[PDB]
Amino acid sequence: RREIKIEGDLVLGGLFPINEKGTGTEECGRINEDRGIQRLEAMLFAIDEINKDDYLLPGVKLGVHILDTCSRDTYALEQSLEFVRASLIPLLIAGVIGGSYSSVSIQVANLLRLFQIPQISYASTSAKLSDKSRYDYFARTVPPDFYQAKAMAEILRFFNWTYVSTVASEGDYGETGIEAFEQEARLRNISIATAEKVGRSNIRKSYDSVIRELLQKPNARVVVLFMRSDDSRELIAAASRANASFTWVASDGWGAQESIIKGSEHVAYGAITLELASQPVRQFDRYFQSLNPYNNHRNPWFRDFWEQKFQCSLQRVCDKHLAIDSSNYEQESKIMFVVNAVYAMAHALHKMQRTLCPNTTKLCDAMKILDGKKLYKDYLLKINFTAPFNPDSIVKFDTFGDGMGRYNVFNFQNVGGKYSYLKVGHWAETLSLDVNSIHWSRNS
Amino acid sequence: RREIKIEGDLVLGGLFPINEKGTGTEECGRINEDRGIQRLEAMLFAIDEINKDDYLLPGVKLGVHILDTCSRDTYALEQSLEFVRASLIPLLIAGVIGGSYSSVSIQVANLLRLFQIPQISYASTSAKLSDKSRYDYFARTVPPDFYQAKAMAEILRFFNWTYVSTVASEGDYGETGIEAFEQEARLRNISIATAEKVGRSNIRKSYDSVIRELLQKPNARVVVLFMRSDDSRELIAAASRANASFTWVASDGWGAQESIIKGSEHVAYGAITLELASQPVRQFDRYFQSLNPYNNHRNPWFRDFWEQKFQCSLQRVCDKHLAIDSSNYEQESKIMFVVNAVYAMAHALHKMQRTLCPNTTKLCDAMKILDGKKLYKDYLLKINFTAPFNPDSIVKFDTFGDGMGRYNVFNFQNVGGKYSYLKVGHWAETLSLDVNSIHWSRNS
Ligand SMILES: N[C@@H](CCC(=O)O)C(=O)O
Ligand SMILES: N[C@@H](CCC(=O)O)C(=O)O
Repeated sequence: RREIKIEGDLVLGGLFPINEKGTGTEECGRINEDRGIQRLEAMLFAIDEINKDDYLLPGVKLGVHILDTCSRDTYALEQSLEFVRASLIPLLIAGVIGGSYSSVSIQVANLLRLFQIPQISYASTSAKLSDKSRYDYFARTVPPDFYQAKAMAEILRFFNWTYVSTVASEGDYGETGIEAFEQEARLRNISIATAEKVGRSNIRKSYDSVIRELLQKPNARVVVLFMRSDDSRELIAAASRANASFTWVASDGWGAQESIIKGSEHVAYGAITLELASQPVRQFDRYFQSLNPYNNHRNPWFRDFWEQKFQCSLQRVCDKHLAIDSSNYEQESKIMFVVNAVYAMAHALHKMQRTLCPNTTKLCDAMKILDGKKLYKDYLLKINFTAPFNPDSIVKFDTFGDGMGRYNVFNFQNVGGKYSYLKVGHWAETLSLDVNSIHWSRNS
Repeated sequence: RREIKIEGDLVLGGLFPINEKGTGTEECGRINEDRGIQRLEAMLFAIDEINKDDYLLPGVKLGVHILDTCSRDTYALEQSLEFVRASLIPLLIAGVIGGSYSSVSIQVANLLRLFQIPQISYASTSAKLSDKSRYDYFARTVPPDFYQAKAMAEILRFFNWTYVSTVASEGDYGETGIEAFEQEARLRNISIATAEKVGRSNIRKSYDSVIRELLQKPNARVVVLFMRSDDSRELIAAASRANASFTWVASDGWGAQESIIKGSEHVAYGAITLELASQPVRQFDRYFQSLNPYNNHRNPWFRDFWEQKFQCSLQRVCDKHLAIDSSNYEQESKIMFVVNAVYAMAHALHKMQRTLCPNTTKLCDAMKILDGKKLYKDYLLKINFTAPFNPDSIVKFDTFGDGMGRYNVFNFQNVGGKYSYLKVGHWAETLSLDVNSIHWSRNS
């Protein structure tokens, strides 16, 4: 068990899938390098920047309480109890940043609403979370999957992919995502050959059995995926084992992640993926690349990350001059949303501070007893330009506390020796794509 | 807001859907007469009987803390906080009886496992709840829907109903129930014409739109339903509005309930339903029929129940001689499971009492600090003959804390002037049915 507790005048809770789900029985597995560690560090980086900002919360130091979810909603609920213990060692929590997986964000939201704690997700896209009658303290820097499903149905309609197979991860992301896709597909006269579900529970079929079901309909060469990152790897690995070749059309769960395709680049060649439209935070790259196990002792998972990333041991022995750089690192696509989520919470607290304490820069008596209801409704639904790092760059929430439906379309290609994801299109309300730039496995 | 707090040496928590979900926005609606009030009263009756029993917990008085779930998992979580407050006015809770809907039992279980509180459901049939790695403190007097789905697929296979439509309630009961059915159907060469989902969330279609989808496949005259009681009424009402005629094959969600069919008996004629194999508790009938608003003041919802049931007001004025009797009352099918769940908890506590306090009948020092882990694992998985009321009548749990897969098959018929559900078959591991006794709408 591990955590990050940095004391401050106001403390922000944080939830990241630092570790994957453990195999068989174990709660926690391997370190999730890109969607775990990087995202965690993007929150720490944003907190550091805000604490250096003389225009945003001067006189109010932001502390943190960051916990691992181990990519499980059950594990995340146990961890989330620590954020509410001080309302029932435990510190008071102003707001919560996370989680990543929609199921954990849902579980956490069910608990947090009972303590009027505002919650901002930087990656949870389930349309379920747009229900304000149920998730009254929830907001997100990301859009609902109502739009991603539409974007995917429009891609198939554009290429006349009228007879397709679907595979979905069981849970809050995959099931509602594919249900939304199936409605949009039907409105566009797109038929579904087979609809498979994957996941761990006793009711699911094997990944090899799912691949066998996909090959049983050779007519459907395009497979639409609304799946989790961990489930996506298992499916590809299964496709690779039986040398199954399909044109994968995948949601943000896969996105532009190299971890899903490393080792099985052949079986995933020509894949079309979506990811939320984002731009890299250049200052984060500088910050992340400067981290090493000798200077980073506030992150208790950093040593495990380092040993996994570089295939090492401390006390092959880890070389002292090992460094995170452009040769072994790429900024995770949703980092922009993590920084924006921390900044959204900061801007809402600054505005409440300037309203309730006009006489000081400090946490006045009128603000010591924080009103989560008012913080959420009267402040958090605000407006700001993307955090002192950016060249619609405004951070805001709609009536439902959601971000804007903007996606980038990617194609898994070879470029020039190196396998990568090339941006080949965009979706904002309509689909735009550069068809000539796409490589489909073998030509077409 | 209302509750039942009866102080005792050991207190049992209780969760019942006393009220339906409220329309539009309101949390609570009409009183749920049969699956709400009757079930609540069956727990109170069992507690009264145990407190009169000189062989089961003599010297240990059983108190209660019974709350309304308003047929919502969100509402049930808020109410369940009251059971754990005394571990964080609030009383200590030995075990929890409920809930009814699988989604509420799931939400409650997520919370209770964190406080090592044993939970026994008398009606939650979701196969999800058999996962002991996730629901480690959960047991139930009822079986998982792995069996009901099989029982339903075997009924269709028996009648050569090879091209059917399905309708499922969104949520933990309907979705996994129909997913299990779809696997069993496929193993029996049964094809699914259309698969509709119903429910309240923003993603679901109208009940009228679902009926329109069913009529669009006239070939599929048999419609399989894995749906909640409240959703079942809405679907029938919709079928009745457009005079849609189908052969309904429904899960226990519909069961042998008259409330689902009252007013729309014509559209549901010839329906085949399943319900868990049970026998009425004769002593409960005596107890329930003796209740009136002048003697029942421990139940704060009884006055609302009385006014709804009899179309009354207190201070048409309610006639003082109004009585619950065989002319206006029938024992709810799952009452046996409520009494057994209370008795299961009592027998586990008695056995722990006799093990830790052999010297007394009282709650000794070695038992004042209750160990929920040991209570669940070492005692609750026990053996007893159905509570001093019965003519396999044993109350026990399998390795997964589940009851036995035994179902009764019913047919909605006219009998002789009166519309009712006639038992026409049974499923225990194989299907047995009396085909000649079945009335299908118009002859066949
Ligand atoms: N959008 C995903 C999570 C995104 C991510 O981890 O990159 C979900 O709804 O679970
Ligand atoms: N078996 C149903 C509830 C049973 C009932 O209320 O009669 C469920 O899984 O939700």
